[PDB]
Amino acid sequence: LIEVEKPLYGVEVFVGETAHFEIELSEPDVHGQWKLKGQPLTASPDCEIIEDGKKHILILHNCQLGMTGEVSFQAANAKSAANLKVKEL
Repeated sequence: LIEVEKPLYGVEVFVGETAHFEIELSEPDVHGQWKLKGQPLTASPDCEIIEDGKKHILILHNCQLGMTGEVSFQAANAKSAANLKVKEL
């Protein structure tokens, strides 16, 4: 079973760069899935999820004015949730 010892972290970002949410589980060799307030989409339009089994890292390029929810991750039986807000000019 996993317990997630390090939760995510809320952070702002300017629509154009890339955000970064990290989270380490209690057991290595694991896989899950990231999403906005709670909607699993597909890395292609404005999302880039990457993982090597040793840790889980998130990367969101040019985020739009929306994305005003929380970055919640899901895996074996754990679930994190940081704050995500987009900023304009």
